[PDB]
Amino acid sequence: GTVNWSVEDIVKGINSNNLESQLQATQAARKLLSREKQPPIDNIIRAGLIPKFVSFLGKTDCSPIQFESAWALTNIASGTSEQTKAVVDGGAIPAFISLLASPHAHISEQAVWALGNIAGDGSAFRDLVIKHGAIDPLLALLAVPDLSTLACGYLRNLTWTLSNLCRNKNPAPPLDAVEQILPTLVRLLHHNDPEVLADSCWAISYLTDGPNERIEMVVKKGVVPQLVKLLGATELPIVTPALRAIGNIVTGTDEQTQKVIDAGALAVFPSLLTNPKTNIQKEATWTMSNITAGRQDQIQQVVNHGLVPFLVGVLSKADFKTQKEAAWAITNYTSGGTVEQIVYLVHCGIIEPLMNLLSAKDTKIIQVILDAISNIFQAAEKLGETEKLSIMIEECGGLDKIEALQRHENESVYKASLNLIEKYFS
Amino acid sequence: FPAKKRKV
Repeated sequence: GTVNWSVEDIVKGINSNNLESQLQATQAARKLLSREKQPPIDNIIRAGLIPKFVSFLGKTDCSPIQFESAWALTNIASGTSEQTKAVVDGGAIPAFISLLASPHAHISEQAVWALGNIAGDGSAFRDLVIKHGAIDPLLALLAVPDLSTLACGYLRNLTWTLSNLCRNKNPAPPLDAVEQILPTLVRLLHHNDPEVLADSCWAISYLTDGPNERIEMVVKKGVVPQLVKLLGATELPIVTPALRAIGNIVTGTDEQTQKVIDAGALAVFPSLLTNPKTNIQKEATWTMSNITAGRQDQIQQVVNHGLVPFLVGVLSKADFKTQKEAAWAITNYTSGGTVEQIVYLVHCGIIEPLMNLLSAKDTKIIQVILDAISNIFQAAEKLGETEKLSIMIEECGGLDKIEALQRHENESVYKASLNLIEKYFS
Repeated sequence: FPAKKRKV
């Protein structure tokens, strides 16, 4: 029927003076644009069809052509920035926003989807969608007593589009738009659908990827406990964004980090730091590194939860990127920790894996490790035990690696190496 | 992951 039309037949139907012929041709275009492989988006654009589709969005009297054109334009907008731009340049934004209030749920949903692609292109189209007034009607679609009465796919599409209104930086979304969206986001974060939860967590992770004021906007809404709970979820698509959001939050102030600790987050890190998914391990170790950069009482919470042995484990064996994050966590720990906490660190076995990582080619991890060693030696000086630590390093082959690093081409590297040798190995 | 989705 409307299957496998040529673009020229589509054009001929759309240019007819017959609304029903236009509808059939538009459905044919929709079917071309929704096929598995290589939708002919550029051919459709070049045929000049976008303004026709946009005009069809306004035909309240023929809801089927509204739907077909909305779907066609959705899929054009799903392509490259230039293809999305063609949709925007056709005037689609206000027309889709007008369709959000449609009495036909499938049409409103299609408009939600299209606005999600447009806003998802980037900060500029995101903010232009916002300026056209999309947030109010989008949120009105979610103003129901119980989200469970909404169709599952409908709610997932709304959540994803809102997450695109929260996404991207340079600039980040307008502060007032974030404040407007956040309560609905908090509500979606307690919904029981795994995809809604995943995308709500992604939105929160975007909103916390910024300066402390943005983090504070999120933390003030009281979502950290729910984020920790979701951090313990079994579905990896939920754990990943929840953990990203938590890590972002602990890049903030020590009080914000403390809200992560108070919510129980550390109790999850034995599993996270041994998680079989490499990216979970990496992100959890980065999170830890930004917790050990905090206050001594927070370092002490890391100690109490038994997480130093897990950091020793990741330093001993993990993907190299995770090992680099672990080195960072250790240097932060040693820079901020009390003497007793650093002693504890040594008693957990940090020295040998720390030394074994000095044979790595990455310059920055070498610097990080040498810093950590210096800090530990400083604690040993305060205890008068530099000799015992020197013996430790010598027995595991670390002295050979440092003395070798004296010949390292990097400046700060061979400087710190020389200082360690002449100061503690003479 | 990509921000856009095509309806298939």
